[PDB]
Parts: sequence; C-alpha cells; structure tokens
Amino acid sequence: TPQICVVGSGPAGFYTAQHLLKHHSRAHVDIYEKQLVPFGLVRFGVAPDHPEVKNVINTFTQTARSDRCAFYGNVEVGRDVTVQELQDAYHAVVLSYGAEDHQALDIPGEELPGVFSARAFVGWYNGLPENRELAPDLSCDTAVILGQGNVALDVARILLTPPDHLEKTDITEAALGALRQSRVKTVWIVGRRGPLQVAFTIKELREMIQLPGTRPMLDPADFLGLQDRIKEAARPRKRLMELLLRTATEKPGVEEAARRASASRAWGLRFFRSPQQVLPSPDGRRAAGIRLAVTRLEGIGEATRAVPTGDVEDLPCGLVLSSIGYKSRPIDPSVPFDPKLGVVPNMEGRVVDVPGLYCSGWVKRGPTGVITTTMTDSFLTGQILLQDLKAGHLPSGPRPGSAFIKALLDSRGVWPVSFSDWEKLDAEEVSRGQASGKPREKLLDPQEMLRLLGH
Ligand SMILES: Cc1cc2nc3c(=O)[nH]c(=O)nc-3n(C[C@H](O)[C@H](O)[C@H](O)COP(=O)(O)OP(=O)(O)OC[C@H]3O[C@@H](n4cnc5c(N)ncnc54)[C@H](O)[C@@H]3O)c2cc1C
Repeated sequence: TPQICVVGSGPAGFYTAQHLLKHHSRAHVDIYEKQLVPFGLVRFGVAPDHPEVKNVINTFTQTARSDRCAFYGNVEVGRDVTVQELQDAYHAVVLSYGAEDHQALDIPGEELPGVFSARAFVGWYNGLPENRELAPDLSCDTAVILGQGNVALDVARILLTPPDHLEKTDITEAALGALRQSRVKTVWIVGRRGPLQVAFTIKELREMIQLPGTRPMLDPADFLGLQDRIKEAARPRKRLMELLLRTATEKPGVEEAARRASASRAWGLRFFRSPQQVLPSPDGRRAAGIRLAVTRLEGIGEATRAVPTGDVEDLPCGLVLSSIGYKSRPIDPSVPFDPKLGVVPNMEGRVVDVPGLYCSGWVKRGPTGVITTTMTDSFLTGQILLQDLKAGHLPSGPRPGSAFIKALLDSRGVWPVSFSDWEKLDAEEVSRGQASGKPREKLLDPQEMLRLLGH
C-alpha cells in the first residue's frame, strides 16, 4: 500500500492525485492544503463570469470522495507539518503549492492607495480570505492595468461589466455591492511591447470586444503593417491578431457604430509604454496617474525587447493594477529553492537532490500555464512518480502515511478540515446562493467558516 502525499489542492494537486489513483490500484493519496477549502485558483483565480472554467471541480470532487483519497485542509506545510515529516511518513511527496507571491512593480509611488496587484483584486472579488478587506476605491473614473494577458482582461471585464450582468454569478456580495457604486468608466490595458506581443487568448479578447455597454479603443497606428507580419503566424495567433486588427481598423456598420456611441463605458489597449512611476494626488492620499516611459522595439520575434525612447507620457487614473508575474514562495528548509525563477529546482518533476520529493504545476514549471497545461504537466510528474514507485526506487515496505502525521497534528493542536467537512461548507454556500439566484454565496470570514466546517 503505497502512501503518497500531495502539498496543495489546486489543479496541480488534484490532477496529480487523479493520475496516481487511476494508474495505481492500491496507492493512497493524501492532499494537504493551507486554506480551509480546496481547489486553489479554480475558486480564487478564475473569474466569476467564467463558471464554465470552474467545472473541473466536479472531477476533483469525485477524486476526493474516493476510498483512496483524503483531504487535509487548514494544514500549512512548512509550518504545521514539515516537509521532512511528510518525507518520513510517505513513500513519495509531491509539492504542488503554486506560485503565491505576486511580482511588485518596484517603481516609485507603488505605495499610493489605489495601487494593487491584479491578482489581489481578483482574490477580493473571488473571496480569498486574505484579500477580503482589500477595499479598492472605485470612486475614480479611470483604471490602468499593466500587462496584456488574460488576467488583465478579467479585471477590465469585471470593472466594466454592467453590474446586473454579474448578479447570477458567484462573485462576492461584498464586491458586487462595491461594483454597483463604482464610478470607473474607462479601463486602459498597457503593455511595454506591441500588438504582436500580447498574451491574451481569443475567447477572452472577444468577450472584451463584445462586452455589453462598452466600446473598444484601439489606435490603428499601432497596427500598421500587422497583416504582413502575421502571414507566417500560427493559426490561433493569426486569428487573434486578425480580430485585433479588424477591431482597430474596420469601420463599423451603422448599428455597431450606434451601439458604440451609446456605450457609457470603454476599454482600450495602449502599447510601447513601461511603468515608470505612480503619480500622487496633490495631498498624496491616493494615486492620480501613472508616468510611463515610451518604448520602441528591438530584436526579432520572441527575442523582441522594449527599449526606452526617452519620451514619457502621463496618464491620469485612480486605480493602477499590476498584472505581470508571480513567483513560488520558499516553503521549508528541506526544499531547495531557485529565487530567480521562483520555482523548486527540478528535473521533469523530480526535485533536485531530494529522493522521493516531486513537484507539479506552477511550483514545477513557473506560472505560465493555464489549467489544461497544469493538468498535462501533472500527468507527466505522475508518470515519473509511478514508474519510480513501480521500480522500487522509493522506500521499501511500510510507511505510515496520515496515521503518523495525524499523531503529530493531534499533539500540536492542528485540526485539519476533511473533505466531508468541506462538503458541509459547500452545501451551506450553495444554499445561501438559492435566495439571491447565485451558484453560491461564499463565506469570507475564516471564523464563520470554521463554525460552518464543524470546527
Ligand atoms: C487571476 C487568475 C485567473 C486565472 N484564470 C484562469 C482561467 O480562466 N482559465 C485557466 O485555465 N486558468 C486560469 N488561471 C491559471 C490557473 O489558475 C493555473 O493554471 C492553475 O491554478 C495552477 O495550479 P496549481 O495547482 O499549480 O496552483 P494553485 O491553483 O495556486 O494551487 C496551489 C494550492 O496550494 C495551496 N498551498 C500553497 N501553499 C501551501 C502550503 N504551504 N501548504 C499547503 N498548501 C499550500 C494553495 O492554497 C492552493 O490551494 C488563472 C490564474 C490566475 C492567477
């Protein structure tokens, strides 16, 4: 009876667990999680208006209810239980704890109220306990997001969607309340490179273009000669560039021109601009603008770099959201860590110089992957682990698994949240969504959750 442990209950932990249970008929898998609830960024990252994306929770829930899987929420690995303790208790340990640190802008003015990481703003509207009191001031009329990826689009979309259109989503009642009173009518998504370097994907881009009550603001000048540089582009990429190109350059028909004219909100793309400094309001109490350095591109293809021209532009705004990069956090002394890449050094999932220690997901490969990428990558780790297990490369015979860890946790006063405990909270959240017509009404207060989890 192989004993395997997984650290983190996001997509990487769950898909690694699913692979192990599917391919090994006897292995037992325990999933440890620091939050009181499972699912990671599927719950706290994926937007409320993208419920379809969250459906992977149904297969995760089937794995968690299986006889050979157990969940241990409210257990912070590296604090409540050490990695060495897990290594001593299990035949293999898989680190799947994501990339929790958001990269700071590292620019003057970043401290001004009104400046936030995009992921923290997302955590706020998604009920992540640590961002519950983010209290973003939406009394300004314009928001600026730095970085042209899908997270940027999610924030822009949430800020500009007519609030009534979010009523039947699982967005928090607290954030929806704040959104109804928001004065934000304009959102700029700024990148230091050009149109060909955007990181957004087409579903999300089209959602933005077609968002009811809004109009797109694209400068045709930024797209000069694009059709020409995309003729040898990969299909998906070319399709995305053609959609941008049409939006920027095609004169709309009568009906669309009218719809755009009557739109009270707008969003746009700004290119070749790098964040230099956040400007304060006259009394220094809040952000009043962003000073950007004009850039120009050098290099060819993927090696293109933005270099400063010397010119600067001041763009007025009351909200500045940074949406560019994340790094893993060091978790424990027994685990090697690469501070530059912000990952646990590894070779195809095997942690460098640590027999029996593996990694999957963002902590394995960096934060570039989407859920599907995370899923296949976790299957790669799962294969290497199972082959190592089958080969007799991990400890022989007995390993106590949770029997040993629970004896430690019992003595430390740590009471883990089981999957059945989570089902209790899940049922409560879903029932609370019944009156308001939502999928659920997330509990935000950790203490109230502990009561509702049976603790
Ligand atoms: C804002 C945002 C929006 C996104 N939207 C989409 C989308 O629409 N579609 C899509 O496909 N992908 C989306 N993604 C990408 C998707 O979130 C990632 O691909 C995927 O969640 C990475 O999985 P993971 O398991 O590595 O990490 P995570 O999902 O972060 O999960 C890591 C888990 O480990 C837990 N953990 C951390 N530290 C510890 C510890 N010390 N002990 C125990 N447990 C710990 C965390 O609490 C968490 O539950 C989004 C990401 C972000 C940030």
